[PDB]
Amino acid sequence: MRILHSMLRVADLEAALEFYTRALDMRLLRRRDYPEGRFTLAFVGYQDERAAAALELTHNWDRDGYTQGDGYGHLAIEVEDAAVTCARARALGYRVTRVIAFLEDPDGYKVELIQKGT
Amino acid sequence: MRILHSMLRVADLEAALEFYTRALDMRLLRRRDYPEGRFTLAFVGYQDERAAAALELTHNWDRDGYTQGDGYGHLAIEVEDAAVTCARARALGYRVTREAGLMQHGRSVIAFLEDPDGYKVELIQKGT
Ligand code: NI
Ligand code: NI
Ligand code: NI
Repeated sequence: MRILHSMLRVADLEAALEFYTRALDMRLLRRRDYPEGRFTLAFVGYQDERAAAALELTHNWDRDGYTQGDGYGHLAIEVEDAAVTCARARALGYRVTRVIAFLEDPDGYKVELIQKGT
Repeated sequence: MRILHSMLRVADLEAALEFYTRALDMRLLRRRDYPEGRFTLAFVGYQDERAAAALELTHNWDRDGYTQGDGYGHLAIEVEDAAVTCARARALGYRVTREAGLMQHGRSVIAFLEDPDGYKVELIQKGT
């Protein structure tokens, strides 16, 4: 048994993918369009889906936004240098919280940066 | 880089832990009370935190429940037998919102479980 992925709904897939590939070093593992359901799925990550947990991004073409609650916490990512990754995301124009840093993606989801070791 | 974990706030940590450890066969990797912040956290998974992504569960002492939005999707888990996991969660009293269905090639064997807080757990059968 193993954890395969966590899924999040996004209002703009291309903005979501820019954050996960520019502010973070994720690779597009697979993307799939379903016109019959008017949505697109994209899997982003590091290793192959067969080898590690990925992030699933759902984009329902008809939704302008999603009401995030206070139940969902965050997605934690292991980084080499927390301050650097945080500075790079700040420089790209992304929101940052003001060894451990917090970013938020274009939809408002929180990403926890944890420096390898700790 | 690598994904370490996903975090969810639970109204009752004991109820949440019983579902993940009993219905889903996860092990308790970490648990700590923080009286200074009035919260407790727990880490559940299948492998060591150094090797794989885990699930972090938080319970804030001053809360009796959480407003779950429509943004968060689900946590997906790989299972040997989705029919068996469904029957097992149901035998313990948990809700299966979508049964696995007849196991056959090349049908996608996917099931949906609901945890005690109403979070969605997607069960994908190994081999699909
Ligand atoms: Ni859109
Ligand atoms: Ni965390
Ligand atoms: Ni999924």
